[PDB]
Amino acid sequence: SGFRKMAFPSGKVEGCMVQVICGTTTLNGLWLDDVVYCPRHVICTSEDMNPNYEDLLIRKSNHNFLVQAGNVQLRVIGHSMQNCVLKLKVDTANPKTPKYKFVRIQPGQTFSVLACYNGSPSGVYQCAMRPNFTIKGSFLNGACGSVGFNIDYDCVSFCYMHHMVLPTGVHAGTDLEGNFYGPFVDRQTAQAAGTDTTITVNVLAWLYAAVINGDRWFLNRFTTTLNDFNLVAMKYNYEPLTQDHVDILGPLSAQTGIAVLDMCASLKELLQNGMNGRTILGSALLEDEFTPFDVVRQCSGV
Amino acid sequence: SGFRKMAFPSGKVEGCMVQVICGTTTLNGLWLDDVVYCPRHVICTSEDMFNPNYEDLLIRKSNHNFLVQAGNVQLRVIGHSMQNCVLKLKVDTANPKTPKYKFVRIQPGQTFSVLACYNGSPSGVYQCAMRPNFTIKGSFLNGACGSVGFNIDYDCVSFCYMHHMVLPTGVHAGTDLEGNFYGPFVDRQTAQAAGTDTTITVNVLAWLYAAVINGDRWFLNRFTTTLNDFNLVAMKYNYEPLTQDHVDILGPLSAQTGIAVLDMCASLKELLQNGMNGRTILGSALLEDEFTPFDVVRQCS
Ligand SMILES: *C(=N)[C@H](C[C@@H]1CCNC1=O)NC(=O)[C@@H]1[C@@H]2[C@H](CN1C(=O)[C@@H](NC(=O)C(F)(F)F)C(C)(C)C)C2(C)C
Ligand SMILES: *C(=N)[C@H](C[C@@H]1CCNC1=O)NC(=O)[C@@H]1[C@@H]2[C@H](CN1C(=O)[C@@H](NC(=O)C(F)(F)F)C(C)(C)C)C2(C)C
Ligand SMILES: [Br-]
Ligand SMILES: [Br-]
Ligand SMILES: [Br-]
Repeated sequence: SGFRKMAFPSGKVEGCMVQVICGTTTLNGLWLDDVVYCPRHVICTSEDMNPNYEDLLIRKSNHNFLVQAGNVQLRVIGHSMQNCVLKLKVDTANPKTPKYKFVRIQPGQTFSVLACYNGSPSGVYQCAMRPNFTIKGSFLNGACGSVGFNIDYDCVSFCYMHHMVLPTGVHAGTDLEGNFYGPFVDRQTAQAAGTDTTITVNVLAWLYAAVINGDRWFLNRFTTTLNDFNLVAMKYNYEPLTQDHVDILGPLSAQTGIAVLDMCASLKELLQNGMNGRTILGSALLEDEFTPFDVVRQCSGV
Repeated sequence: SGFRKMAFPSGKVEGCMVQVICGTTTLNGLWLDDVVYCPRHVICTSEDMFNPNYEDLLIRKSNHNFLVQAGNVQLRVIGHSMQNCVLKLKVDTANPKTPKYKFVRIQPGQTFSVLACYNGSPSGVYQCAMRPNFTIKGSFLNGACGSVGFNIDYDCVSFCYMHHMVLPTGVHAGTDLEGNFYGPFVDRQTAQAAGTDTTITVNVLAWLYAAVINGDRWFLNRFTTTLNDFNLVAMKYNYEPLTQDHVDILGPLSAQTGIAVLDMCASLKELLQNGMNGRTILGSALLEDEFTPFDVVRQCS
């Protein structure tokens, strides 16, 4: 009953967040086993932009880094730069390290963000990797080091670490190996995201969520082909729908008795006519940050 | 940068969630120190749907009818009492991860984070508002009862909600942690209806301030108005009346934007009487009312 933008429980990640201080710069780190992962621009100041990280790191020693888990100080015994993240080796292993893995998500996938400041968790919310490799998050100054994650069984899959905000108000970051999502660099210079698109497979998953919860006015008796659908979808800046996407919506087709191409034809008419002052799941816009798997998980058993 | 529906970190509450089994019925409980709190209808079955005599059913139940499971460790019940619609199960083991907490009764218009759980395992977290009709617009499946809503005020977890039922319109109802329902609802399967809901005016205003802080300012005009004149219009659109308390609580956001509260009221009045001009505010084509002034301040610090 009901459908909400839902984040994963953040407990397993809260126990890994620490404060990383280097000189006057403070951000968050991720403490897993005896390593703290954090954005490399912690070694910079307003002075340090060409943010030539190589030089800045060379002049640093281990005592220049203060890692704080709450009030307990963790001693740094090593420091290394892997792409855009800094790996600080510490003498103490995190006793709350969950079973984890580092994954690189694809555009269209969703994840939970634990927004932190000064190593202290502030809030949790759900995001999606946009097609242009940005995310529409909520981050303030000092938020860098906050991570995005999924919980798969008992395993925390870390997929995002926050680095910067672009002039359009969207956010950009890396995986836990320091590799940015999208064509961005961790330097304050003129950078742009690129035209974003609507995640079509997710809109369809959300329309299936609407049917499961009673909203079914947008359903029509028409059907269509994938190519005919994609021809219309291109015009409205929608991502093209693939046969993989059709198969992943199968569970929702099974739960509703509505064929995917029948839902595609219902989506086609909504795009060309609008909602006529009506709402879908209490929204006057089409929502695209629910994957089919999110919908299946949330509507399980209805 | 950006504005999202943001829940509190749920870690402190995840460590209090347990499974309560009574016969064939399984739901969630809240384990604080040596007491487990759960909805009393865990002692019922489909048979008891007609005249559910909880007093009777509970006395007919003993301690061995309750199986409490914290992960794999079973907690033995050594006492049980019924406070209104919640059951207090005395257990032999105290939760070593019990946070500093208090039980509070929230007011309509206030928000809280919900930790949705099933079989004692936390599944997801999201933010909710206590609607003016004392329902909440949540997402719960079978077995979700016992899930709790909470706020974190400094170092204290303030528990304010325990989930009990879904109403025919798809909205949800529950009690505070003292067993007293929010709204005119009872914990039995009988004909119940929520009642006409209204829009939380002070929250819409706080959300308009959040949009201005984040760059959205097309709805800003040079107009202003009075409290009474605004309320005369808002009443027509099924908006809750704005009080001077609400005007004072929007003060922090007026300070952050330099926009007087009554000027933002005049912007909302125009939005109500003219529409949103096919435009969006913070990515919404409707006015949002589930962000309190505190939620915005905390997120936009
Ligand atoms: C991490 N602590 C912050 C997070 C930012 C601050 C405001 N909200 C956020 O999401 N990240 C930064 O300050 C990074 C950091 C230097 C500059 N920077 C930026 O986000 C800047 N933006 C850009 O350079 C742009 F637009 F190109 F993306 C800033 C102008 C400060 C907003 C580094 C190393 C990239
Ligand atoms: C707790 N585990 C469930 C949660 C429900 C199930 C589906 N989604 C939810 O939020 N609560 C219940 O099953 C409660 C429980 C008996 C009946 N009930 C209901 O929610 C029923 N609704 C009503 O009686 C109504 F409409 F009046 F609110 C039901 C018909 C099963 C949906 C008790 C003791 C209230
Ligand atoms: Br939502
Ligand atoms: Br404008
Ligand atoms: Br007046």
